[PDB]
Amino acid sequence: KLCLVCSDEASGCHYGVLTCGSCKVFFKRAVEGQHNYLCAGRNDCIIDKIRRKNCPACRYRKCLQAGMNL
Amino acid sequence: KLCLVCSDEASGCHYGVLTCGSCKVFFKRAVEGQHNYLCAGRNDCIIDKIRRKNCPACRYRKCLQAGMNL
DNA sequence: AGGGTGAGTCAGGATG
DNA sequence: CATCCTGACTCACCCT
Ligand SMILES: [Zn+2]
Ligand SMILES: [Zn+2]
Ligand SMILES: [Zn+2]
Ligand SMILES: [Zn+2]
Repeated sequence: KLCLVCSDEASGCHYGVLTCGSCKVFFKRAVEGQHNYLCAGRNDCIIDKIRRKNCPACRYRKCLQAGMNL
Repeated sequence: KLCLVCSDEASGCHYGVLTCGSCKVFFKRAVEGQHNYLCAGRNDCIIDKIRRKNCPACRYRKCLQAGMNL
């Protein structure tokens, strides 16, 4: 069972998609919050257990593309 | 520790009252749907883990008497 | 990051 | 067969 966003240990199927606890709370905070997410690279960053902190923009984009939805 | 409605092991404070999980959802289904239950005894049926299924009418009365409420 | 509680779903048993 | 009632499982939100 791996998080379809960051490949960390999946806890269940949250907001329609198999994901870990951190990606669950990240996504909800991203949808509802006011954030200024901008990628410092090419909108194609590697998202894994460590790197996921680096680019919220690409993390959020991957959540959306994997089909996450409130 | 014990459900105030059927004396089974309580799982938490549900709808205002210390109850087991099954009495929790029993009550929720009784207050939203119809609760036109008939007791086949004398309205004092024994409600315990083994017998709580026999008399929804007496089970529902014990939920109300214990103070359960949405 | 995790406990507490509400709510949806599913399957199984009893019933018709 | 189908329908109804039950309770365990899973996930939601809220607060710490
Ligand atoms: Zn993740
Ligand atoms: Zn990026
Ligand atoms: Zn109970
Ligand atoms: Zn009764």
